[PDB]
Amino acid sequence: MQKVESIIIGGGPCGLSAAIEQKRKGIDTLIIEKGNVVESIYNYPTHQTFFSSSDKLSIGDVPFIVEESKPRRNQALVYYREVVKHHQLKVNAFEEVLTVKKMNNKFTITTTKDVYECRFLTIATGYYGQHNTLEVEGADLPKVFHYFKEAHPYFDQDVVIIGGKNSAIDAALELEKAGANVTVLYRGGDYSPSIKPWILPNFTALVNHEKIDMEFNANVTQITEDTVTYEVNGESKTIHNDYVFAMIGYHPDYEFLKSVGIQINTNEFGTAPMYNKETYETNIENCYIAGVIAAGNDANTIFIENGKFHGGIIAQSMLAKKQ
Amino acid sequence: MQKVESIIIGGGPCGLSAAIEQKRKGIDTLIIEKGNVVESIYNYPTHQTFFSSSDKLSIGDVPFIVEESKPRRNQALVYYREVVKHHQLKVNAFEEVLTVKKMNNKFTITTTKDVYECRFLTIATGYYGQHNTLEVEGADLPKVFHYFKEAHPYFDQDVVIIGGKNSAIDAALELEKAGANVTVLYRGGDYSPSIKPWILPNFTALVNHEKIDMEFNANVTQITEDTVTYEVNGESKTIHNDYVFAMIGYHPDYEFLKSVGIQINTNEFGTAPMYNKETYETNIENCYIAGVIAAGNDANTIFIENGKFHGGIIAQSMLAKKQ
Amino acid sequence: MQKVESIIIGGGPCGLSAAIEQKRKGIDTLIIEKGNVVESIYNYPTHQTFFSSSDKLSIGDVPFIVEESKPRRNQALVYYREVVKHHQLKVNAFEEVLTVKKMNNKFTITTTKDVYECRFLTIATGYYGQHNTLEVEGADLPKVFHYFKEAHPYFDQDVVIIGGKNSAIDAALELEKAGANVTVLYRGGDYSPSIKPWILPNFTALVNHEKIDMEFNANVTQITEDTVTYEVNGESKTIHNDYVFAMIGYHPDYEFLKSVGIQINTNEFGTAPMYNKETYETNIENCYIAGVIAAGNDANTIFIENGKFHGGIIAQSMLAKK
Amino acid sequence: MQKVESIIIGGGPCGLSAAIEQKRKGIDTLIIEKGNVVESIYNYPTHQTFFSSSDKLSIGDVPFIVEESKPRRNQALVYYREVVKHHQLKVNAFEEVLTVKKMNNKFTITTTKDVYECRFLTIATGYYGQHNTLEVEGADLPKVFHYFKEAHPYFDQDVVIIGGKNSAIDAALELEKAGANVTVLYRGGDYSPSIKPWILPNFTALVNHEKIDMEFNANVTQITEDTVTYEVNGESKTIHNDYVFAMIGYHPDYEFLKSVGIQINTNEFGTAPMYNKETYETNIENCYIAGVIAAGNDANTIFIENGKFHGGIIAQSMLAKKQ
Ligand SMILES: Cc1cc2nc3c(=O)[nH]c(=O)nc-3n(C[C@H](O)[C@H](O)[C@H](O)COP(=O)(O)OP(=O)(O)OC[C@H]3O[C@@H](n4cnc5c(N)ncnc54)[C@H](O)[C@@H]3O)c2cc1C
Ligand SMILES: Cc1cc2nc3c(=O)[nH]c(=O)nc-3n(C[C@H](O)[C@H](O)[C@H](O)COP(=O)(O)OP(=O)(O)OC[C@H]3O[C@@H](n4cnc5c(N)ncnc54)[C@H](O)[C@@H]3O)c2cc1C
Ligand SMILES: Cc1cc2nc3c(=O)[nH]c(=O)nc-3n(C[C@H](O)[C@H](O)[C@H](O)COP(=O)(O)OP(=O)(O)OC[C@H]3O[C@@H](n4cnc5c(N)ncnc54)[C@H](O)[C@@H]3O)c2cc1C
Ligand SMILES: Cc1cc2nc3c(=O)[nH]c(=O)nc-3n(C[C@H](O)[C@H](O)[C@H](O)COP(=O)(O)OP(=O)(O)OC[C@H]3O[C@@H](n4cnc5c(N)ncnc54)[C@H](O)[C@@H]3O)c2cc1C
Ligand SMILES: NC(=O)c1ccc[n+]([C@@H]2O[C@H](COP(=O)([O-])OP(=O)(O)OC[C@H]3O[C@@H](n4cnc5c(N)ncnc54)[C@H](OP(=O)(O)O)[C@@H]3O)[C@@H](O)[C@H]2O)c1
Ligand SMILES: NC(=O)c1ccc[n+]([C@@H]2O[C@H](COP(=O)([O-])OP(=O)(O)OC[C@H]3O[C@@H](n4cnc5c(N)ncnc54)[C@H](OP(=O)(O)O)[C@@H]3O)[C@@H](O)[C@H]2O)c1
Repeated sequence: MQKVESIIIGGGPCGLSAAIEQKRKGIDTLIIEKGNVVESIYNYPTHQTFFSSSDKLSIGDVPFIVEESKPRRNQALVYYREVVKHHQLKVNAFEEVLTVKKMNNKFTITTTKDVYECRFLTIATGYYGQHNTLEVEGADLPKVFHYFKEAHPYFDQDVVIIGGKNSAIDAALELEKAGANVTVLYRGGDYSPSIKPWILPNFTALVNHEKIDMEFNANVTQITEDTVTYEVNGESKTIHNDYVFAMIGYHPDYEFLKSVGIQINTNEFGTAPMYNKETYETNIENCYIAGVIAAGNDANTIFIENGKFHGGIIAQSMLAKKQ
Repeated sequence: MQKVESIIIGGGPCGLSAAIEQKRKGIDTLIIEKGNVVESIYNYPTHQTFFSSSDKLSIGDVPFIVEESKPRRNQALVYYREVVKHHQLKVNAFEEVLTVKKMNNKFTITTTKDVYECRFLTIATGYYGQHNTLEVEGADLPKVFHYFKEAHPYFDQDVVIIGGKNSAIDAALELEKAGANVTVLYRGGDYSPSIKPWILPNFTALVNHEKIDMEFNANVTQITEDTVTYEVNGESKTIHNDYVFAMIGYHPDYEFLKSVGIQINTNEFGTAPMYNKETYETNIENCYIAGVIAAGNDANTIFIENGKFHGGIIAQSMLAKKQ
Repeated sequence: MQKVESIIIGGGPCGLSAAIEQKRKGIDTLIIEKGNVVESIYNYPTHQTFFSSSDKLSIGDVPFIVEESKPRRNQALVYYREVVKHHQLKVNAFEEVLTVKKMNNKFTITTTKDVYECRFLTIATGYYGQHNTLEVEGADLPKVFHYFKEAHPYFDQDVVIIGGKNSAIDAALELEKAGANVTVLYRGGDYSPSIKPWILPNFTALVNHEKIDMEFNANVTQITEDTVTYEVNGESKTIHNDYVFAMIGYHPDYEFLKSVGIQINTNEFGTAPMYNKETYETNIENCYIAGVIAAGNDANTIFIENGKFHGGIIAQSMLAKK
Repeated sequence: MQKVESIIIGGGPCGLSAAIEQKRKGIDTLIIEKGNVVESIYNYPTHQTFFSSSDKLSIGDVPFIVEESKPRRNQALVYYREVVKHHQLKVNAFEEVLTVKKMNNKFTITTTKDVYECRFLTIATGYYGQHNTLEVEGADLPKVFHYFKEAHPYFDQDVVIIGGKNSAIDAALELEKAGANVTVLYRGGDYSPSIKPWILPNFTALVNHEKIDMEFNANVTQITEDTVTYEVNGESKTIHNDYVFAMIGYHPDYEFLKSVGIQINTNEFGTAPMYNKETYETNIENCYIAGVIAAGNDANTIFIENGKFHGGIIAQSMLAKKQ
């Protein structure tokens, strides 16, 4: 088999940042990525614009420079590839880590391709692989998506969006521009404070001109092949519907996390993996986490801007264990 | 059942142009589309730029205006949606025509959703849905694609492209820019004259700088999961390979075309469906074809520029039969 | 000379709009344009993005379509040309109108290139060409601009913006992106309500991060070649400064409008030419106005979305006079 | 009055690169730029796309990364600003060097604002500031430009282009798309070999479809207020004309170069300042040149790709002369 000093599961922005900082402290590292690098960003909608400025998304001391104020999807894809190029990062792409076991101060990593042995382990798997479950009658129909890519095919179609945060509002804007009849169904009372303040004005003007239907205090009770039923303050309504976008968020792969021996503790910000807030080391010795995997479900506490700093913290703790 | 005067199978540019012109002659028409309108363009590579100027792609008195010299994908998607909006065209989306049978002087169309009765039938299904068969050992592996979408996931991967016309060179440029190691194997002797003269210089420069491996007179003999074997002037060569893009063209759904009763004619123009060159009517009475489906093999005779004129021709012939 | 039935002064969106609807009613027209068509849009900042949708700017039987939600400066340029191409409009470019005198029931039009005599006249000259005067010492210095174009050359320069409307806010964001040290000096108390609610948060965040200096209740008192002096509730402050953008708004060429015999107003909500509202005809018979030149009395503003609809109202009034 | 070790006249790509490389060897440098940094690039047409790839334009180890194949004008502006930011370069902008004289072991530099004294001088002023002389009757009229910016104001105007290289061909394409009536007058016999091979097809197709007038072997003899008279192999023609674009090239400020005491040596392939090819030092001790100002004799073309390496070579020569 292969023996490397450190292995990092996940080649996202926070995973890449973890390998760069470990390499800067003289630790030979290998990233194993289920797809290719920044697969999460690659899976954004094709039109997506980041909400951060491009400099705040930069890692490794490679400047992220874009004429525009905020960068789009593909611009980040080009950047992070150059980040891997510049730091000469070892990246085993299209390989899925399936099992991690610790044996006498060593890890045994079993993937889809090879078997690995390492001293240090860093899990930066994010949460985008596991979408929250809808739990309404009809939620498993093929007309229900939890991911948004493009809006053109839904031209002149009756579309319902479940959710109220940035994914829902973003998709509604793109779906309206493509000729779809968009009905957003949010359970809250007012707009979520997490919708960024420069996007909501363009959405509110559309609901004022009666181009997009917005409904508050709305919970979806039934989804059929061609209808959607939702209740507002008790009153049930049923409308024709062709597709449903369940933008209800994501959550980490807790099944994988417990199978290595990591505990879920639940605390201030919620159900999160147990880790030392000063070193990001988990309850399992020599196993660290990095990225949005440390926040839990809450998709507003940790993002790319602050998750990229975990690598520098992990690098210090690993170099310390070298007595 | 539903009874409409005319039905058009396919909502591509030539299908839309056919429906516009029939409506101009007072013919009630219905488009049945397997996906949504201009699904072909929607399935282009994401970065794709058209070879034609935007005026040449315009149909049914709706001007196609783009600040750019040549229009990109999405821009055509936005345009053709506005064409459907402007001309009030009936488009039953996500419905696939499965069976056509002639009874008396009327057609019985059976789809995935409904059954229809019409007098005139127009088949404009194109050829993009059916890729040419490779016919080499290993062609059925999941690592072999006949369609190109994006190049980022193949970053730092060993990629081989089979083909030599515009699809191959476009994919090679995008794959080279995304950091892949590209090797183009062409069975021809020199560059195909059908490569647009403003794209090829960008390709040959990278070949001269040895950034893209180009092989002429090369035929692929075997594809494994991680090698590709090809012969050059008799010499067999084997290189490591991660993915294969078989850009070997497409062909019409001849099975569906024979299942309605339309003849395939072995002509010295590239084997094409049987139709009257002056009206585009097939051997079946009141059944027409439109678009690139009339060129059969050669994907270089008919494109959007001249295929959009089929609609005007069919409308005259149908108006001659009156009603 | 030349004699045309109707002549229109100005080739902006509303000048083009009035020509189309008069032609639809069978009125032969000629557009006399100081520059070329939509000179105003051409003289936007190079980066500029409209705040309207792409179809609220569309005129006369030509759809305006863009893959983006809001079109940019260059896309409108390409569009409004194609509108002229589609409608076969007669436009005389680089020809400024200098004198209009009403003799008989006709007009004699004196331009920089020929003499014209016409029955119907439309003055659609807008306001973007005549900038409000600054009224501070040093306003005539070469370091003082009333137009923003690009931000690059002011990289690592000390810049000051006078005003607080969308013009001042847009130019500040662009100059910050280009690395300039920007100080916005506004005479008002809070943020102008006319700032687009999707633009303000970007300017707000930069100010709080101390990337852009924002001083409310600020009045500029002096401009030297290397400083700018401004008072904030009486307290004077003087800072090093390399360039100045007086984004203090604009006003129509009223001097020209009176010189033909059209009265002004200055009533409560502003100041406007006299027009019938129902025909847009002025006190001068057979003399019409169109565009943002008509704003001033109404409590609402005039953009391209509304002002473009004036050409239709004018066409009926001219068709009524036959 | 002000004393710095080294001064660089010109803040273009090659000037900026020279200051970075000198700073890498511990030399205190000051750039004096008539406008701001890369003013030459700033004065391109607003649409201009580079013919080099973005990697080849990179300097002072700051990567120039752009999603697209080739970088456009503004994108280079954004990049080079970040280069000055990243290296912290002293850039006295809007200052024009008027006089340079050698005294003792010092130079006395007189600008528009201050006076400077330095040991090492590097002149990297380029050529884009001083246009070649037209030498036909009417060349000083306001309707005659030697610089192209945008094409919209010339919509539906009669425009004549003098020249035959990329500047002329680029301007012809941009002016045609804006509705101008373009006549190109080239004193050559065939298309210039310096036109890029991926642009000539686009220009070729417009000439063959009679949308642009192309006239070889044409020399302009007179420019009037609204006509232009030109002879082709002696035969004179006169056409109506509203504006004239004299794309007849540019040349360095040789007068400024001779006024400091550097010899300009005429030869074949053009005329260049005299300098040692291994240090780029002129006949004046401690006076160097950098950038495209160095081309002329050596029979080689200079662009940003190769001009950016002068700084590293000059830095060695300045370091060899010690302190
Ligand atoms: C539309 C959209 C826009 C956004 N915009 C912004 C923005 O502007 N700014 C910002 O800061 N954040 C933004 N985000 C959030 C951003 O995507 C996350 O903060 C970020 O992706 C988290 O990075 P990560 O490295 O922690 O994990 P991820 O980015 O999710 O990547 C983890 C990687 O691990 C891989 N992986 C998963 N399971 C396995 C396994 N078993 N074996 C091997 N590999 C595995 C995945 O394929 C993936 O490549 C946006 C998100 C979305 C959806
Ligand atoms: C990358 C790329 C770039 C191209 N660039 C250009 C260019 O610049 N200029 C140009 O002129 N051409 C270009 N083409 C070619 C262009 O795609 C075709 O010429 C054009 O799409 C033909 O239109 P059509 O209406 O005849 O058929 P299509 O556009 O192929 O559409 C036929 C439609 O019928 C539908 N359909 C198929 N079977 C059924 C069924 N059984 N029931 C119902 N619906 C069905 C399909 O889903 C499809 O939507 C390009 C092609 C590619 C792949
Ligand atoms: C940065 C910026 C952004 C804007 N964004 C928007 C937006 O998103 N939406 C919107 O609706 N509006 C917008 N506007 C305002 C818009 O420019 C005006 O509403 C519009 O120009 C009015 O059109 P008009 O035809 O009435 O006048 P103009 O567009 O100004 O055109 C009048 C024409 O007359 C010519 N002319 C002037 N004087 C004379 C003379 N004496 N003789 C001959 N010709 C003359 C001028 O050169 C000009 O070509 C914006 C303005 C600015 C500065
Ligand atoms: C339309 C166009 C497209 C081009 N595309 C490309 C391309 O794709 N790739 C490529 O490699 N090249 C390209 N070029 C060429 C490129 O512009 C030059 O090769 C490059 O700018 C040379 O840089 P430089 O530093 O040598 O001098 P420059 O950058 O040209 O000029 C040096 C600076 O000195 C300043 N200066 C002048 N006189 C004084 C003075 N007295 N005091 C102080 N400062 C002064 C000037 O303002 C200028 O900014 C293109 C040129 C044009 C016109
Ligand atoms: N602008 C952008 O660039 C952009 C766009 C999309 C996403 N993102 C990023 O994407 C990440 C998260 O992706 P996301 O937006 O899909 O997730 P998210 O931010 O967690 O959104 C969750 C949404 O789903 C609702 N929801 C949660 N559980 C639900 C349940 N069981 N039933 C019904 N509704 C439920 C939430 O309700 P509550 O509001 O009551 O919690 C909220 O509306 C964040 O980091 C976010 O910033 C950014
Ligand atoms: N620039 C763009 O926007 C763009 C990009 C892609 C496609 N297109 C258009 O799409 C259409 C189809 O183009 P295409 O290139 O996909 O198809 P195509 O025109 O049929 O070209 C097929 C290519 O594959 C080769 N080939 C065919 N069968 C093969 C086999 N069995 N084994 C090996 N090689 C084989 C062909 O060889 P031969 O040369 O000997 O025939 C040719 O090089 C055309 O209209 C094209 O212009 C446009």
